[PDB]
Amino acid sequence: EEDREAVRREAERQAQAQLEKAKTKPVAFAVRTNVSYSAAHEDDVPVPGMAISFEAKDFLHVKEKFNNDWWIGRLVKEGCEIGFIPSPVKLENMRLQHEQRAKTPPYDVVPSMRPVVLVGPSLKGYEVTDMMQKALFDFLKHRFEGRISITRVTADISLARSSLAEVQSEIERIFELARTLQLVVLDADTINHPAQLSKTSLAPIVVYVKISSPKVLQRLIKSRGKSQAKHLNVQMVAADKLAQCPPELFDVILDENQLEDACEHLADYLEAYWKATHPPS
Amino acid sequence: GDFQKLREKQQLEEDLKGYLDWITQAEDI
Ligand SMILES: [Br-]
Ligand SMILES: [Br-]
Ligand SMILES: [Br-]
Ligand SMILES: [Br-]
Ligand SMILES: [Br-]
Ligand SMILES: [Br-]
Ligand SMILES: [Br-]
Ligand SMILES: [Br-]
Ligand SMILES: [Br-]
Ligand SMILES: [Br-]
Ligand SMILES: [Br-]
Ligand SMILES: [Br-]
Ligand SMILES: [Br-]
Ligand SMILES: [Br-]
Ligand SMILES: [Br-]
Ligand SMILES: [Br-]
Ligand SMILES: [Br-]
Repeated sequence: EEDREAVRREAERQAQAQLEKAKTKPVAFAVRTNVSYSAAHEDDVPVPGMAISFEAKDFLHVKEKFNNDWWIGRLVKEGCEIGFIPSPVKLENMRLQHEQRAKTPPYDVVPSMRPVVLVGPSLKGYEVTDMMQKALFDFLKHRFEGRISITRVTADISLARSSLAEVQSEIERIFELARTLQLVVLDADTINHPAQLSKTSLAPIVVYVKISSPKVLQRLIKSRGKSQAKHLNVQMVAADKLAQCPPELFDVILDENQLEDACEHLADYLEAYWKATHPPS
Repeated sequence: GDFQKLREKQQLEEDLKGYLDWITQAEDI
């Protein structure tokens, strides 16, 4: 009664307590979800209405552990605020309880800021692609100065040649660069296709630098001289492969033919990602 | 003089000039 409604209304006060206090805390880690969640009343959220909702493949920033059943964090999305996240055991328990009444881990740890990776317009290690990507890296360096780190990744991180240890340490380095929520951009030599990082926990923002016309790409390659035109076919084949991918495999597609327009598009996207990852106080 | 082919051709000229300029901007960094 109000015998009981002493404790189970002081619990709600003590929960709202921690929740406001975590608003200022740093992000402990991020996860990419493999499942969706929307709270039902019977889920017994420490503060009613304060559970977050998400779909599979969303990203969550986790601040702290409230108890064994609930974490505190936010959906990485503009406007979304701190709330309760069900822990994996709580998700399992809801399923099990649901089955009883009627009678694949849910989270992957990923960097707190998704690393930006550029693919296209063709293969890296040739002039057209390396130079076009270089101009983009240089733009970002100044456009996001003070909020960004751009780093070369020579080790073959798609292997998660390069030893296992060398790959693991580069992966750990990328996680660390993102820990304080600055933008992270990789110049990753070996990555030419989005499917190359799909099995890692890097969860990149994949930027497709796309030349719409194969004729245009061929002419660009030829403009580099016969030392590059010797390798025309392998570059043309690779660009055609990117062009066959469904657009949803890419987070950003830069098909603008002017550097400044491609830069503005990418900057607008990353500025919005900055907002999604840095909620107002 | 198929007009569609004419504007396509002009679009490809613009694309090429744009990308050539893009590459040049990378070269002088
Ligand atoms: Br609820
Ligand atoms: Br939410
Ligand atoms: Br995201
Ligand atoms: Br928040
Ligand atoms: Br439950
Ligand atoms: Br700038
Ligand atoms: Br930098
Ligand atoms: Br090895
Ligand atoms: Br991925
Ligand atoms: Br990984
Ligand atoms: Br074409
Ligand atoms: Br030549
Ligand atoms: Br040659
Ligand atoms: Br193509
Ligand atoms: Br896009
Ligand atoms: Br430009
Ligand atoms: Br955008």
